[PDB]
Amino acid sequence: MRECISIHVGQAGVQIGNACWELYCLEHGIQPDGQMPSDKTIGGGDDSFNTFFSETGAGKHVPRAVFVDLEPTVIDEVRTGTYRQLFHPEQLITGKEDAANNYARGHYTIGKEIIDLVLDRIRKLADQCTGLQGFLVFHSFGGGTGSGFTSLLMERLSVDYGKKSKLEFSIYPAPQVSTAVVEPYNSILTTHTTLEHSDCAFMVDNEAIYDICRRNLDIERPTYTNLNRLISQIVSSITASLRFDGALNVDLTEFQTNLVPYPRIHFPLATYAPVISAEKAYHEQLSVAEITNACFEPANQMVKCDPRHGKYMACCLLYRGDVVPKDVNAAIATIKTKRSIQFVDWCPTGFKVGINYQPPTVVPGGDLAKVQRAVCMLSNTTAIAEAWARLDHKFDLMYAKRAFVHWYVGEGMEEGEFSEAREDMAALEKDYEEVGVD
Amino acid sequence: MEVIELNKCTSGQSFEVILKPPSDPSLEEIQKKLEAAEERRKYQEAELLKHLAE
Amino acid sequence: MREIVHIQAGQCGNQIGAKFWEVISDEHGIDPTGSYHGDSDLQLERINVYYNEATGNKYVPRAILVDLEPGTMDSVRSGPFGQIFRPDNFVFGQSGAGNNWAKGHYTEGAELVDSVLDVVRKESESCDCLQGFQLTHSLGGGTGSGMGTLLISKIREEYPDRIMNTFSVMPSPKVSDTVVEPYNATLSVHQLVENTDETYCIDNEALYDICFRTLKLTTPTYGDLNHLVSATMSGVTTCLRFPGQLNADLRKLAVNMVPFPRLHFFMPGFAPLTSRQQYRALTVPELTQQMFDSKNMMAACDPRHGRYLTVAAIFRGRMSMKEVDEQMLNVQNKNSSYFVEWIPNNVKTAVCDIPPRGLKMSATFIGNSTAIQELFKRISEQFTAMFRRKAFLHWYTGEGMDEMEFTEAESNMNDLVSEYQQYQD
Amino acid sequence: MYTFVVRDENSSVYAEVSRLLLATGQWKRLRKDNPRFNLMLGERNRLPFGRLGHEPGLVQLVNYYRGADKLCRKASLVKLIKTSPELSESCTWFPESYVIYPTNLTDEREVFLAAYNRRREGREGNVWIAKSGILISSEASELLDFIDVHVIQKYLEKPLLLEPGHRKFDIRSWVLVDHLYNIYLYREGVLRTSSEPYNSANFQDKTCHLTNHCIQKEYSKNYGRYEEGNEMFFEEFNQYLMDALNTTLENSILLQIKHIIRSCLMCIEPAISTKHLHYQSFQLFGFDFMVDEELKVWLIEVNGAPACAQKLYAELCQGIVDVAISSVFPLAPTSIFIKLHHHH
Ligand SMILES: Nc1nc2c(ncn2[C@@H]2O[C@H](COP(=O)(O)OP(=O)(O)OP(=O)(O)O)[C@@H](O)[C@H]2O)c(=O)[nH]1
Ligand SMILES: Nc1ncnc2c1ncn2[C@@H]1O[C@H](COP(=O)(O)OP(=O)(O)CP(=O)(O)O)[C@@H](O)[C@H]1O
Ligand SMILES: Nc1nc2c(ncn2[C@@H]2O[C@H](COP(=O)(O)OP(=O)(O)O)[C@@H](O)[C@H]2O)c(=O)[nH]1
Ligand SMILES: CNS(=O)(=O)c1ccccc1Cl
Ligand SMILES: [Ca+2]
Ligand SMILES: [Ca+2]
Ligand SMILES: [Ca+2]
Ligand SMILES: [Mg+2]
Ligand SMILES: [Mg+2]
Ligand SMILES: [Mg+2]
Repeated sequence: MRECISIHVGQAGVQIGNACWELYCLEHGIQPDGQMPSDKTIGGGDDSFNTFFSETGAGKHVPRAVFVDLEPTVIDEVRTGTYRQLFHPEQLITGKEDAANNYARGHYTIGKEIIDLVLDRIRKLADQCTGLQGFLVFHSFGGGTGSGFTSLLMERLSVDYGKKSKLEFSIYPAPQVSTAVVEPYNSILTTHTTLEHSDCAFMVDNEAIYDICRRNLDIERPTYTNLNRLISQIVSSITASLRFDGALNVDLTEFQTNLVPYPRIHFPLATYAPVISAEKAYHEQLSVAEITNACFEPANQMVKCDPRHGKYMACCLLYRGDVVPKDVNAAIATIKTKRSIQFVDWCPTGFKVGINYQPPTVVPGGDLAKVQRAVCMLSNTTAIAEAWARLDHKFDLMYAKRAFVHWYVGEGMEEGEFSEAREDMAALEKDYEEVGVD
Repeated sequence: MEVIELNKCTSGQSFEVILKPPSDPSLEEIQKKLEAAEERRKYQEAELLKHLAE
Repeated sequence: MREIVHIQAGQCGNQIGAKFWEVISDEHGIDPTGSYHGDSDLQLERINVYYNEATGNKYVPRAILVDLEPGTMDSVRSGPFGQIFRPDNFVFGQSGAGNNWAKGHYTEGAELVDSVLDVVRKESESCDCLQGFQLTHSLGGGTGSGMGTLLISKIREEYPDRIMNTFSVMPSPKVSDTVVEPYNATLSVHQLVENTDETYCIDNEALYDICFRTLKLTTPTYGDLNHLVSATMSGVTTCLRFPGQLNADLRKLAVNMVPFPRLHFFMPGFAPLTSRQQYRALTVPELTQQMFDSKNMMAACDPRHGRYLTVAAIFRGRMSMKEVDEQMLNVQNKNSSYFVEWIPNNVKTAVCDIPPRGLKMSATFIGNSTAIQELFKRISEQFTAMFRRKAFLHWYTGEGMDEMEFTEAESNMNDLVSEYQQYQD
Repeated sequence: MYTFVVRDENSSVYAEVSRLLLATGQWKRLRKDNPRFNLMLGERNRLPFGRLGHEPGLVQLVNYYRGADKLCRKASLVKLIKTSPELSESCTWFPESYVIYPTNLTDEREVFLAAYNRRREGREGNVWIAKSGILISSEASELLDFIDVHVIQKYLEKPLLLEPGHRKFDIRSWVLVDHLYNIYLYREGVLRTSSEPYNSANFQDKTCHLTNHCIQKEYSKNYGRYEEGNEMFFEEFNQYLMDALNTTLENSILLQIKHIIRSCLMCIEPAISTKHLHYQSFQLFGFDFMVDEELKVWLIEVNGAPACAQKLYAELCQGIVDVAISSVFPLAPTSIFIKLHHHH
């Protein structure tokens, strides 16, 4: 067994962290007081769930998580929420005033004065791991903390934890659920300094999460709660292989091996189905072929884009519920004949499949309905580069006039770092086009 | 349409299907970048205090 | 705990600030004696932003009242909520400022500023984490204009990394005390261009036109004009005083509203504005059409004569947030030729469930429009009509100032206009 | 009050649609870089599809199907036909084609010479045409040496000729596809005819073999003799078929044209449809057909950015606004199109 330390940075990271650990405890049968009746080894053991939880002599199962926020308001809910008993104070680190949506402020100005404290708290969790695998970092692109402090934390983790893998769960900026205007600057800034420090990163576009909530759940105007509960279903499906008995994606290293042949192209697209409204009368349970067939519809992708006009480098199919290998192959055959799945010529045209019999657990009273079988597809598509083009374009509209640039230079950043980060994205977009287009 | 490496346990199983075959900054340089920016904030605030002194 | 220190200087400053603490005091449930008697926990959620908590659950506004003559502040202390303020926080001289910027900035004010700053420092030292300051004043008078800008200069010297926020009444000949108001406003404007992060421009002419034309009030008074300012100040501060998914603090609002350091002068707006046909329900659409109508804006500038850099809108009241989004997206997509196309999504919307007093729902408009240059054009035009003859200059040169300083302020403003002009194209 | 942008100043087709949109008083034009648009008339090459459909509260529409280049490129069309089981390499309405890359750069050089030597041995007509500047020759040496991406396809040695004149010609039909993927064929076609008698002895002079409107109006000596601008419309061409051949344009030619369009568009619908995309698409097409002396129709090429005949600019453009634009952005017949129903 080997441990996995989760790090949540900024508001979006902290709240999404709540939606996940809330779900993890419901899946592993852990109560808010941290007790687990099904665990027979008291205060010890190297089970599969022990990769995300530690155990005390009193039988408490404590997450391997560190919540960092430059403002205490969002973390303070955690100190008093329903799962307050799970964590201890050392795990929750809060500053006094945030980063004002300013990458420079989170990276340089404020970040310098709290980075050694985080590392010390993170080091305190590493000293409990008998074989640390790496870190999962949850954060937003647009936040000044999510972007500015994350990229600094990654630069240091790569120093203090060289051979350890680092996965990201990033939130792509969407205008519908954000009042910030400089999120393009922050996103492109953090992607530049973070690129060489992350082995694999899953991007979620709030625009995608938003319309899934309005379209499938009939939430006219979703809240952050509705968005996070859904986002944790996807995150639970991706991390499940690490928390349950299995053979596919058994440790963080297997994520880069199975999903990223080329280093800089480590942004897999994620697709999920089915998402059914709990307020619904009663839905006809979908077959293994109908849910699998949905993984190739733009509607339920974590980032709106057209995979038809890209090229796949890898592909995983994670199933949960009543599913067997016989049904998976049958569905796949029917799709290759109808769809347009263009693989790159230097990668095998195949799919790795992982089935977990326990169906997706749902938060009581949540928006999602209980299903008997669900799947989440991870696919490395050049089509996701569309997201970069969108964001790079917005960046270019503001930088041409140098709008808002002074807020960053005023916190110690050099104006050159902009064009430096932008030239990097330009090369990133180029690498994508070199791999997909003819 | 082949199914290789089929692993079955109690809580599920995992396999692979092939359809077609194919055809950092040191701790010294990060403190310099940080301090280099803290130095540019000091210089800027000086020109503001010098301005206010005048 | 993100605290704001409020400062009101001069006659206009204190009378507007006076009503302001009267309007929000009612919204948070604080009576004239400082006792809370509301009914919702949301009222106390962010109460420490503007109020200090004394003994016995008493809430004392974190405000400093400043003036160079006792006349106006004796009125506040005897006003409706006058007893709520901290006795010490009243700092005042006796000579007055005689509607003279030089007296407020160099002579009379220079003799009292150190003692005003001694109070500011006492309010800050008690703040767990001070966001920044907000000043209410006029620019056409002597104290709030000259001494006010003097305070801002000195506050920034002691708190260089805090947000300086001001409500500045701009002088208009149609609502004029003395003829030197262009002189005082041109001098203060340069101070704000240098030492403020956000300046809500409130033109007394727009306030007058609103009371006459839209509000149907034969002959207005300064009190009538101040009700509008109160209602507006109440609005643009809902983000800070009540909860919501926004989570707005002063520096965050600056970073999203100001794309360029010196172009931080906003055009505020309010809606509805109904004459006493006042009991009619107002649909979200109506709220939005008026909120963008120039007649509901206090800048006395026609927004159709410039381009919006950024826009912020706050909606108060239990309404359809889905319908709020639809109507906002409509105004943008029906007039996108008035918004700059090189700043994506430069229009944001925050909701709030607690409506102002006696209104089912409302909307407060915050525009960073290049049309505001028309305002600085008027002030500059009136300035030069007099400075080209040195008319009334003796009031200032007799206080220590030279003509060279007046020329600098002239070119400083003309520069500020050229800056707004290159961004309108 | 809908809004649209224009990013192709060289488009004669949509230049009139934009004029009609503004003439309705309900469509407002924006600058070619303003993203708050309901309708984009995008550029030919490198149109940024990825940036469409991400503006909250705006249903965006574009006049190009992403991926249609698979059908409008010379080599793309051939590869699509020989690989897509819907069409098969044995397709009966598309000339035997081959993809050939210049030797300074897969490549079907040998596959061409095989069928070439097979024909040269059978006495059959072995004249081919190379294109991507066109060369027609009966020798494989000249065709290959000329290319040194191009395509060699069997040249139709027995094309249908008109009388009087004994001249060649081609056919152009305009096809519109709306966001719903309904396939509308314009009832009005045109025949770009040759003003020179067809001569099979010498393929050196390419003025009587090529029916391009530019070549005839530049290198032909009878431009405009038999018809105005070398363009005969479906009414006159239909009367001719009845007086000489005793058949109609519908039964003899139009049935095949309507079949080829369906087969091509149905084939790629899974790859370009916008039925579930975050934006909607529609595109105008211009198919070019050949007609042999047996009244069998062949597919030459498909144009993705075609122009229209002068006399038919008003009727068609208005039809584009009715079934393509207004069908998505309604305003406040006897449809001029012939719907080709199909299974989606
Ligand atoms: N999906 C999702 N997105 C969120 C959530 N919270 C914030 N965001 C997004 O994050 C972006 C803003 O970044 P924040 O996380 O709020 O900022 P921060 O990391 O706390 O850094 P500061 O600027 O110091 O506050 C916006 O685009 C929000 O839409 C959340 O709970 N769920
Ligand atoms: N295999 C073939 N047999 C007979 N004629 C042919 C032919 N290939 C091409 N042509 C002639 O060439 C003309 C079409 O050329 P082609 O379409 O390849 O070039 P092009 O695409 O630049 C013309 P356009 O795009 O305007 O239709 C037709 O008029 C046709 O008569
Ligand atoms: N809106 C408003 N403006 C005022 C009020 N009192 C004065 N003014 C304006 O402020 C300018 C004069 O400033 P004033 O406050 O009298 O000078 P000071 O007291 O010495 O600082 C004039 O243009 C007045 O029109 C008021 O109560 N409300
Ligand atoms: C314009 N007439 S007025 O509104 O009576 C007025 C005049 C001068 C100063 C203040 C006021 Cl309110
Ligand atoms: Ca155990
Ligand atoms: Ca590394
Ligand atoms: Ca004195
Ligand atoms: Mg924050
Ligand atoms: Mg006065
Ligand atoms: Mg062509």
